[PDB]
Amino acid sequence: LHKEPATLIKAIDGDTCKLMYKGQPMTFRLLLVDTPETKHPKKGVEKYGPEASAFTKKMVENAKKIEVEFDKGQRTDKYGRGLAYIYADGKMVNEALVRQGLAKVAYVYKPNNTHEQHLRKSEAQAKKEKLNIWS
Ligand SMILES: Cc1cn([C@H]2C[C@H](OP(=O)(O)O)[C@@H](COP(=O)(O)O)O2)c(=O)[nH]c1=O
Ligand SMILES: [Ca+2]
Repeated sequence: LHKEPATLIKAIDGDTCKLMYKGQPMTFRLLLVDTPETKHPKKGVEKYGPEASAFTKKMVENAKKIEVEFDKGQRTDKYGRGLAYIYADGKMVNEALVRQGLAKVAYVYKPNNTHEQHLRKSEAQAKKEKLNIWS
């Protein structure tokens, strides 16, 4: 996979944000993870939702460098959102959330699963430490 620079425009929630990519603003959704809902009335404001939003926000707003890394399959979902692994100063936001118990590994659609094993390994650690979502 190849990392590419992006510029933070606006953090939305734990797993969705707006970035300036290749000159154009675009919304991104983190690959292989799911942070709790804070919008959509059908899901409601789920537990740890606000926590996940704050974690992501802090991490991306304080970063000197943000990079996007598309996987090997489709790069956007049905809603026109870019699907990527996002790095804040070299640290993957996707993994950071999972390791903290702020997100679950989900939506594993191949072949967009290059980092699946890595994220699962972190999820198991968060689980055995009964962190947040796993408490
Ligand atoms: C992470 C991811 C989400 N999605 C879809 C699945 C869900 O569709 P539905 O809206 O049909 O449930 C939605 C989950 O994202 P949200 O967690 O932002 O809702 O976006 C993909 O299609 N591919 C992906 O890789
Ligand atoms: Ca979500």
